[PDB]
Amino acid sequence: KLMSTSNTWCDLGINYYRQAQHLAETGSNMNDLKELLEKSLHCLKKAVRLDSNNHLYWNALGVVACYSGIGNYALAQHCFIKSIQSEQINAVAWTNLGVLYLTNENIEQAHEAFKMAQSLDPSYLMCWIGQA
Amino acid sequence: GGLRARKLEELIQGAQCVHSPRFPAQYLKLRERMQIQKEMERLRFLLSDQSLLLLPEYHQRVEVLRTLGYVDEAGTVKLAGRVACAMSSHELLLTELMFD
Amino acid sequence: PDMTGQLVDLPEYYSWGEELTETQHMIQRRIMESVNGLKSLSAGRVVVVKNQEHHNALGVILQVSSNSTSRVFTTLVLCDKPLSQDPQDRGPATAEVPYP
Repeated sequence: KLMSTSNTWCDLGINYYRQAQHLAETGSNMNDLKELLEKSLHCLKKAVRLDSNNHLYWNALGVVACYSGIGNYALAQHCFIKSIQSEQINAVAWTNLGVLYLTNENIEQAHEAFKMAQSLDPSYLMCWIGQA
Repeated sequence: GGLRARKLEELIQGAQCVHSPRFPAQYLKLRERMQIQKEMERLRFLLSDQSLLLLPEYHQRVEVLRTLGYVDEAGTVKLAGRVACAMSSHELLLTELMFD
Repeated sequence: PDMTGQLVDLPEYYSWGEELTETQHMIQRRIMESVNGLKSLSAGRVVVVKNQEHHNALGVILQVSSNSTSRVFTTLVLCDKPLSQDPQDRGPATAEVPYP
């Protein structure tokens, strides 16, 4: 409220994401948390448009966009690609594409994405687990 | 060389410039411009990268690296490259032994 | 300049003029570089002499020094009989174009 910057916007969006995740994960409800997820997307999109040259905001938008409640995979792929273009040294975005392809029965191309991610950072955990 | 000289002599003995009113001035000016342009070309080469004595050997080394699996096309290090990077000695042989 | 018409071949002629001399100089080397030139070069040999002093004046070599490393030719060369004694009358003139 008293200092409007992009980082706080992105963090607020992630927090709303966590709240929705906790509500769903206890099976307490479904489809009654829609407003929470739309609020999270609104905050994350505001952060990205405020400064659209940061791999972090695009990556956060991609992760939230593919949550089970939203299920918008095209936007997720677009966001991961934009994050990679913004900063080439990015293991997180490559591994996120690998997960997205792997869950949609695309073993070969996911294998390629994981290989790129570990080539850029040999001690990142998620890429090694994906390879396993 | 002698045959090219003979052909140039044959062509030169029929030149149209020899009969032009303005043969000396334009011709000398062309001499000057070509000489200056040539010296500029050599000068630009001296400041370039092809002057470097060891540049072809660098290219050959990059090819040897890329034939093994250490460097992607257009030179980005792969995992084997980063393994042989942080190694004390016999980097190529040791990393090849490890992968095999 | 404007070369449309009687001056169309003005640049190309220049090239034809230059390369021949370059070739001629190379050919001239292929004359002294040969062992056979080194055998022919002796007394009783007439040569055409080209320098600032003699411009293709005919001269006859009297002898070639035994030291074939610094080959200095004591040579009789024709020039105009000097009707002057003062170097102050000599001045830069038009650069003699190589004509056909």
